[PDB]
Amino acid sequence: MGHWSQGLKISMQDPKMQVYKDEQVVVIKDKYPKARYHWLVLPWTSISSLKAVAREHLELLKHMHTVGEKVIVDFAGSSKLRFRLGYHAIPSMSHVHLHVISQDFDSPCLKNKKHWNSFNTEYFLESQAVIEMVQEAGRVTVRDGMPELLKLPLRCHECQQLLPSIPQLKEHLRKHWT
DNA sequence: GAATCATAAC
Ligand SMILES: [Zn+2]
Repeated sequence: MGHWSQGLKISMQDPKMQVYKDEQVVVIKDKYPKARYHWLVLPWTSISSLKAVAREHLELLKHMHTVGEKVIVDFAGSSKLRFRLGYHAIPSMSHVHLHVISQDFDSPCLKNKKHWNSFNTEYFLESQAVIEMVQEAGRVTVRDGMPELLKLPLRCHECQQLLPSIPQLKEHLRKHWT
């Protein structure tokens, strides 16, 4: 350990970082949030990747989903913000993590095309879809072509308009806040 | 000049 890819693991242990906790999972704030509200849900049981998912994890997934929603209500109930819950198709960090993220995407840590695409393309597998996928197939189906999705031209998730750069995309999103 | 991209990080 000490390796950056182990980061999350260390952070889940730290009580200070623990936003929520129960016998199955733990919820922490994303250290480099891509929105005003960005949490990660992590299971205590070590699971490497989604490629290692079978029906025995089904309930756990559902739990993770549930907890996610609860976090919203508990820490963003006063918020009018839309939320999405899902996983990245190809994760960089070890240990599976559910993204719970507000759809404002108002954050200085959202810096490049890869970030934006990671949250606003098929690369972002919604939790619900994943859950049904396991229920129906007992396995997670990942369509090929994921890395390329990260290179697609910037497009607003709100008005579906094309944008030429991150600064411009941000300036554009600013006005959707109202 | 500004933003993006490519690559290393000892
Ligand atoms: Zn828009």
